[PDB]
Amino acid sequence: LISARVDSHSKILYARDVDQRSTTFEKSLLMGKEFQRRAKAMMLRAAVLRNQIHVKSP
Amino acid sequence: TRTISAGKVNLGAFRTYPKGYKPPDEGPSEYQTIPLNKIEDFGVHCKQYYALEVSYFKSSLDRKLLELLWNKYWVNTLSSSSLLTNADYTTGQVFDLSEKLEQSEAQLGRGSEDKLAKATRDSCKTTIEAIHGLMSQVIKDKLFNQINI
Amino acid sequence: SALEQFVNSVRQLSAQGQMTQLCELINKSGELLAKNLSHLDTVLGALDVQEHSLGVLAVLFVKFSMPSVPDFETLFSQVQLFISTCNGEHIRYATDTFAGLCHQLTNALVERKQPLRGIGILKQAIDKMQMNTNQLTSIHADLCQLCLLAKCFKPALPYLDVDMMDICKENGAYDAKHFLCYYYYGGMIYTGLKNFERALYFYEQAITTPAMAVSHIMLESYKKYILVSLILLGKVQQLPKYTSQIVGRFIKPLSNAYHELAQVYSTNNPSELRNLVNKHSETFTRDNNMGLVKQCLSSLYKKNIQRLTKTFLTLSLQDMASRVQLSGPQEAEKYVLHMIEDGEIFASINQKDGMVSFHDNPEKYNNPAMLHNIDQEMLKCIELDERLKAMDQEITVNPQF
Amino acid sequence: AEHLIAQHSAIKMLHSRVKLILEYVKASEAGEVPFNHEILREAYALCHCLPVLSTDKFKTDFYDQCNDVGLMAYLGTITKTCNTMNQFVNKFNVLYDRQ
Amino acid sequence: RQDLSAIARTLQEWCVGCEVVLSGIEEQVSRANQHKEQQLGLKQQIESEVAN
Amino acid sequence: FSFKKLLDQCENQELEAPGGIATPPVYGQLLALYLLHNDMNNARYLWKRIPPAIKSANSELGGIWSVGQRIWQRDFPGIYTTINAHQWSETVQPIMEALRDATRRRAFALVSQAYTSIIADDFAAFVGLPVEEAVKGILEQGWQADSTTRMVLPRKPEQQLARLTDYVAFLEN
Repeated sequence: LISARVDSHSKILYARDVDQRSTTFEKSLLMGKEFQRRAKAMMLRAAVLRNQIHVKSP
Repeated sequence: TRTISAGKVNLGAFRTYPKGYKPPDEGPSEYQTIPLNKIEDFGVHCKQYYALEVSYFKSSLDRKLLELLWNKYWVNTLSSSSLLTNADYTTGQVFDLSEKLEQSEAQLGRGSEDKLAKATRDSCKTTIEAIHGLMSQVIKDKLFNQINI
Repeated sequence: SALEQFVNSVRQLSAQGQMTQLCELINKSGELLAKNLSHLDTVLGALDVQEHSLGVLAVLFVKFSMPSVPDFETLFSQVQLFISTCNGEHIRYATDTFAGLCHQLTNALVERKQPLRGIGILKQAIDKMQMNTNQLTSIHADLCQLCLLAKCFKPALPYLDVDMMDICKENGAYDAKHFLCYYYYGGMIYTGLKNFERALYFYEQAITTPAMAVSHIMLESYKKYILVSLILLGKVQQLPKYTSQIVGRFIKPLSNAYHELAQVYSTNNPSELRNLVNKHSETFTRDNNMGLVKQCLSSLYKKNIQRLTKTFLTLSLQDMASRVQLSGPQEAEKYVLHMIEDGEIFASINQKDGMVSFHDNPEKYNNPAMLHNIDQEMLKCIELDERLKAMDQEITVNPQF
Repeated sequence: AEHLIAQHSAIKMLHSRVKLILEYVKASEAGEVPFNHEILREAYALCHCLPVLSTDKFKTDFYDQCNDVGLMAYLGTITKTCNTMNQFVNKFNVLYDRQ
Repeated sequence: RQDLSAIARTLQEWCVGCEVVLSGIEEQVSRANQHKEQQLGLKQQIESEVAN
Repeated sequence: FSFKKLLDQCENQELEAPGGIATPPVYGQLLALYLLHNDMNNARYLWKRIPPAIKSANSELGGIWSVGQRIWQRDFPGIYTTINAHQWSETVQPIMEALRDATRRRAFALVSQAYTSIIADDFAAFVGLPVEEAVKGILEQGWQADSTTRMVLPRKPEQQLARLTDYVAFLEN
């Protein structure tokens, strides 16, 4: 939980705190993009089962 | 708080029924977002009463004054800004919305009838306001800022 | 006496309310169709050559014996004009041999010399077969097979970009591996172009497909899929729960040397990782995906530096060189530049002292820049709702409960 | 309709006022309509006193707000998509699928 | 009175702006009602399918 | 400017005209135009498609592929050496001069945002120009310059309502 970066040039330790704003924005894009990715997948997955697509054994 | 964000008079007038006789059938009753902390309390005693059909009137002087008043009240409409005014309703409704989804997510799983249909209507309700807010903002940026010198 | 009679039976059904009896003429044929059908295809192009051409072309390419003598330029220019602006309309209702027309034209051109023209023809073959929002036909699988081998991935991307729902069957006319082919080839297509995101997603849909037995495409997609996630990410991307049971049971431990790669990967030790690649050099080079395994060797170096951002904010080239293991301040300064130039890390260099400063700061969401992306990324979710709303209305009309 | 009704006829008042001043501005210079120094003076200010905030700071803040509202729309649209999705899912997973 | 047109023109651009928005509203207001009458009409077609 | 609309024409004539193999000058322009619009993956797989026949006969095509090596390797001084080498006028010499310019401002827009401080000699070779022209070119811009140590110091470089109303009417239904 040492939320702090290292300045090895002058050998100092600075506290690193979070940009609240950046955080909620950042993840919302990314999550939404994940949701979009699964939506692609389960749209094709609706199609493959609808067409009875599978490689049989015997 | 919603009169503001919704942008129109949010009001109601009700009368209760007797404890014994129970109401007739004809009742549509329009939906409004109820926070889950309160949804229970409402849900129990909600059907025990009936609303009243609201109407608004005015005098001659009132009507004539408000028309003379509007000569200088248009200024307040285009410097309105319903954002920091009622900031702590919209920021709160999120907390309400989050819970309503949390329920219907697990409702799909293991385990009051489809609480995503409510939450969908709440997510629109609350955001519909947030968007309407930014309509009057851009309307102003168009007006007063973009003249050049 | 018999072969010159039913050339008129096609034209009589043509320009009518019903051509469903033409669905039985193309299926019958007579098996042993004589050399004579070369003539019958010349006094023919009346309305727009009819489905007659399809019945003829199906028999030519399924000779499997002397294409049409070494005059296969006559055989190609024959198919060239049919696929172009003749098209027809009711190709949709006869994908039985039309799917097969594109399969045989492909299979030959593959082992012949090269299909660089063969790609151009196969594009328009898809366009009047699929109607609206792209429909996953067997031709998509072939179009990739052509433009994979013929080193020209450019033209197939128009169709690879759209994630077409709805599998085009029509008279069956679809195979349990022509699904795997498209998403296997497609995956490799993007892999070379280095669109690793889309590449991974393609291989993924191959591994999902249900299979009571272990098909041979599914093993290869998995092996390369392993490499993609180790370059794109620094770790193993997990699959859906609905992946075929034959995958986790058999296919996974069958591709063991690639999990064994990830084994060393998570330790962040390139020198050790390299000694694994040299041991199973065979196993990797056997599958012709060596290089991509060596792209992981580089992405680990790039992961190593990516971590430094979280710890140090000012670091020396020499310090970095010693910590990343590349040795010498140049090799350090090198990947700094490249990662920056590309845009994997936010950093800069002060050569005077000889130090690396980590900017560590992208964007503050304070401008149209996001606003536009916010508008666009959102419109793609609304685009997604539009599909689902239509797909919900599709279910409306069907049987009861 | 029930929101922009406010702005519509409110800005009608703004346009009514702003135009009728400019009618006096054109006619004063054109002549015959009494020339007045101490009214036209305030107009010189009024019109150049516009560019109502084009300060590098201000617009940043304006866009700061817009992006916030935008985030809320992106999440709100995902919600509606998510419901419309599950509307479709259940209807597919019962009629097509055998539970 | 030298540059009374320099005062007039700046006023015109605002009078233009007033129209820019006024008409811009009436389009978007008539369209938000049209998209409501688009869906209300299209949702009556969805419900009438069930009568079969 | 117009190289975009003209590159489109070249790519078409690859699959359009020939039974497979396109014209030798058409290969010379497709390779160099991919380098112009920094598409090294496209430039890599284009080179591997060429038959060994045209490769050996058309030896100027090798001089264009020698450029692509340096863009892949990112030996920026090597790029400017290989651009100033083969004169293929009419066909390629016009797009070779445009190639050197796109690589220059790439390496300037790069170096500006990649370096707080940098050596003048490296900076010179990274953009291509000599020591003096580099030292001058930046002093016009207002970049800080340092004598003695030879260290350049880079300076780092309805419409709206229609969109909104839709997002209302959409969520509204």
